[PDB]
Amino acid sequence: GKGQIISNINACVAVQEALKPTLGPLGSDILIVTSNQKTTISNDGATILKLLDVVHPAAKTLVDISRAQDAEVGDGTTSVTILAGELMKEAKPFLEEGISSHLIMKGYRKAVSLAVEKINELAVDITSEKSSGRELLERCARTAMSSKLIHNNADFFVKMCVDAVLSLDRNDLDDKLIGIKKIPGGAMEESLFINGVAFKKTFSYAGFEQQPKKFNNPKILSLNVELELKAEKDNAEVRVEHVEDYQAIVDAEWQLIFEKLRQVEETGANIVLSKLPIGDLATQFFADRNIFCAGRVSADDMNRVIQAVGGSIQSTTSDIKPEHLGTCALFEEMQIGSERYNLFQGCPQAKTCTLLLRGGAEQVIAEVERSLHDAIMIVKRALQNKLIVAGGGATEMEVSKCLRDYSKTIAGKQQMIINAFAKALEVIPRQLCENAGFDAIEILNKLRLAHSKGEKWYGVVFETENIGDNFAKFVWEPALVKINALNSATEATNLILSVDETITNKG
Amino acid sequence: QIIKSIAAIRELHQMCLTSMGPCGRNKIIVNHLGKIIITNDAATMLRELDIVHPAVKVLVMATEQQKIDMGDGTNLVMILAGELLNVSEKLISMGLSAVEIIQGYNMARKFTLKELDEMVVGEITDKNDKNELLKMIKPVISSKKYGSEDILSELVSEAVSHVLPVAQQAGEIPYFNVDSIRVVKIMGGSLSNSTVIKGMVFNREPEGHVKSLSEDKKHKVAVFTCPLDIANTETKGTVLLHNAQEMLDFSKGEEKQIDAMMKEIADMGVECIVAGAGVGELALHYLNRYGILVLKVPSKFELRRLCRVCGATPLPRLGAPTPEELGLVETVKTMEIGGDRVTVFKQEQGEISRTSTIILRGATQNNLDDIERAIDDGVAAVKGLMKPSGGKLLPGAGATEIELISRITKYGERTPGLLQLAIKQFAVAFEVVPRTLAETAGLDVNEVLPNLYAAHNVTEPGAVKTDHLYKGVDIDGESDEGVKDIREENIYDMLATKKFAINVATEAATTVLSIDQIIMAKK
Amino acid sequence: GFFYSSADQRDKLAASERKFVDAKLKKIIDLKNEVCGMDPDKGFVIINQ
Repeated sequence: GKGQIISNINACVAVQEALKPTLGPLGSDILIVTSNQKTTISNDGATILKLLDVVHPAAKTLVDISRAQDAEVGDGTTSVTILAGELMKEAKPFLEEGISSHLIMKGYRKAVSLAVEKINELAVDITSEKSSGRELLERCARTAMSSKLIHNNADFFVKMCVDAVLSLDRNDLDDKLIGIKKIPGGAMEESLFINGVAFKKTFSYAGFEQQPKKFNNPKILSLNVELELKAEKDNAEVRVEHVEDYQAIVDAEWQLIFEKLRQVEETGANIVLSKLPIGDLATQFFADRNIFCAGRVSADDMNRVIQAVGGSIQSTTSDIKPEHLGTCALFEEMQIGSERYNLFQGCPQAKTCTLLLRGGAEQVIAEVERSLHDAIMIVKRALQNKLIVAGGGATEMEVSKCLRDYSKTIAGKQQMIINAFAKALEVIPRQLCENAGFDAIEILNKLRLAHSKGEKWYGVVFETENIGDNFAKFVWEPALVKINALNSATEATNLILSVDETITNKG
Repeated sequence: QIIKSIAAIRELHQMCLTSMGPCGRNKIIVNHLGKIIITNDAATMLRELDIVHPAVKVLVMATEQQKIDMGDGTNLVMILAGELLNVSEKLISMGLSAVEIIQGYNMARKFTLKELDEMVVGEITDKNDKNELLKMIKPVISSKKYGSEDILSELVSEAVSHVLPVAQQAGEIPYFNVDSIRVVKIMGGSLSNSTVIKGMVFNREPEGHVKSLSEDKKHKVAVFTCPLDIANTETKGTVLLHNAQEMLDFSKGEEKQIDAMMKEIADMGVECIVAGAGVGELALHYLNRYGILVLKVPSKFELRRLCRVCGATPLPRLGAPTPEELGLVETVKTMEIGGDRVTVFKQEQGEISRTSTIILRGATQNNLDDIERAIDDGVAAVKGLMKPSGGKLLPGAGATEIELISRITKYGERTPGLLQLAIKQFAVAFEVVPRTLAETAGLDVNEVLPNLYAAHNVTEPGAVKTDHLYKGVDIDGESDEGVKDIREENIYDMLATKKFAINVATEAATTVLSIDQIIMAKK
Repeated sequence: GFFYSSADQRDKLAASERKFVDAKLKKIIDLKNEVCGMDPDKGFVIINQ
């Protein structure tokens, strides 16, 4: 009956309430404690909903639709749930009045169909008009970096961010291809950009002062087995009773390891990397041959080495082929932060890069690293899609405006339903002002003043509270996000309103 | 006690009232494995739900008759049988025994089934044309995922035409098969990217360096049931470990024996080896040099239907490539379906096969489950297209249920005796079908009902009926006011579905009304 | 036991034991053609529990 429908309304509001403070770059962050007892803090709606694992069917629908928003698009996972859940509150008083939810869901199909048509009209394709090649991507990075602690140092940060995208093919871009390694301690403005891949360098064992940071053309080869002979698991027991035989029964094992020398020595690989920690056995002979070795390397950073110089992983040292080797242009190692950092530079075949970040504390860089990810998506989608729309409240207000005029010509219950859907579009700009500190009541009244003057581009300024146009604020958003957000929010809402009774079997 | 059995079903009666129809509602049922499963078909939901009430099981067993023997009417039998219990409360309150109630339905059943022969105007010629099959398949695919019935109609109509072989003037040998059509689903893509392919699409990885074979026709395919391993002896032949000297013969022995078995197979021209069980590591290295595609089928249910497509036969032994057990396929390629590279299995002209696969694409995982199950229910109605009244049809969507009311009330005063009370209540029980269609569509109950009576009841000075008897229950939500001809959208209920559902609905309510006492134990 | 070096040699030893069944099938098929073999409206059915 209608009792379970009302219970599904509050279930969507409870999930929406957690994602309200996380909307926007200046929004608040949520703290969720996983069963693994690991602290996870993120403002992105995808990761938030994936860690909740809610048993409620309607609340899980908002979680499942967030994965579809992150798959086909990857941006707007927080706003798609807030918009989908807002329809549950607007349709709550309509159920008590006798209006069925089926006519409410029917009005959304006609409202979204007319809204998508208005998105293409607001999207203007511009590339070389009033813009250059270098200054195009630089002005987009300063938008997401505004109202942040890095705003003073953002001059040096944009130059390193643009070079990360240009270092890869503009046809295929991925945010996972750009790596970031946090460096505790040091000045923020002293960070540099690296063309190759780097790792954390957790190797604490001795044999330092050699393998200098200056290399010419080192050869890279992947390693599988362990170089050390120490057996961690198995063992053996053999004992003799002869007194004079105690001499040589302590002696010879490592001579068997010499069998793997000539195979590796004739290869000439100057870089030794593996997914297992390198032992304490030989740190020297490699340095005599100008061969470098680094142990305790994570498995995630080993896959980037294969895509860099074109290496390969072989189990033994016998069948290793000579053409699997690769070399970089230059090597660099920095001791800043009381820790050595190994990084490769000048790899022409590298499909990945690494950007180092420095700061006062580790928690300070965590806010800088995540604030950069929002700027990378704006720079990445600029070259991929040439159709962009004005964001920051601009597009969200006009989509709700056109539905008010078109509803006047429509007769029946669909008039108040489209007007309710248009009113439901005001939750997106609301939380953006409340999370940024601005009063949502005063802006909502003042923004609708110039919004009726015939200009559809008026947005909301995120720096200083005021009404105006985001065109001067350099706030750009792609058209694929606004189109897929209305379809994903409506489809997820139609499935919840179409289920009157919830049945859960235990077993 | 007879009221408690009806009240327990009445609480579950409203669940099935929202099933039938495109504007209805669906129920979310959490499976015992921790997976949310939702579907429109009630026969599937009743199997997942655990109900110890035997009175409910009477309607569940009657629902399986609509799911198995027919491809449509699972939601209709639950509405008709549930309404017969509510209208029977008026006769029980007056003091009428259950004998005249059951006898009244039996007398009204023969009167209804006799009039169904006159309800058929047009007859399907069974042309099996792509455009002609869209008339019967559309109403079966409908009432699920409303709005997608236009695109999904071409997928089923084209797949059924591929299953039916070309023949004329022969109705003795059956043609269509239900299990020969398997539907696949992959996350990603859109609905417009779907197509119709003849074969069984394999979503498994190629497992080897050979992605696809050449374009030459009649590729030799070998299906091996025994897994790939070193050749052993059928009698005893147990390999054990004793001394380290035999360890070298175990590794080096498997290299020479497996390479010798694969050489004799490649010499005969076999480009494909199908292994139903696991494949060893050493076997994948030899198949790369001989140019043999690696294909694994872990499901033993697909091996029986594969013999009727390519023509290959499973071999319980290994190393004996008998040419009589080898099949032939024209085209084997590798295409990207849903974003991943998969090996496609299809053909062109020769070796006509009855196995077809409808490829589906979409972002939502739950929406792909209903569309996949709707195709199985859509192709199941093809079996009902045979000689036993497969061409006869009747207008649906509330057109027939209202028209039959005028014929039942005419026979009420004609038949003397106590049966007059059961005949009048027999026609009233059919008013629940058009009422649920108006409630789920948002229309008022006081609107659609009086408009249907005035449309089918007119004063015509003549014997031959005029105007239109095809007026159904309109969803409205568009145009201006009133209803429209249901024949314009080519939506109708097949007579084999409606006529067979009447006999099931009467027997379902007869058992409940005939049981005046129940005895169970606490569980 | 079955001793074979190659898979082709296994069919020679396996068919040796199958000749016992094929020898009895030759006498069964001869009974059909012996009595009303070519006569119409005739049949031969094997129960074989």
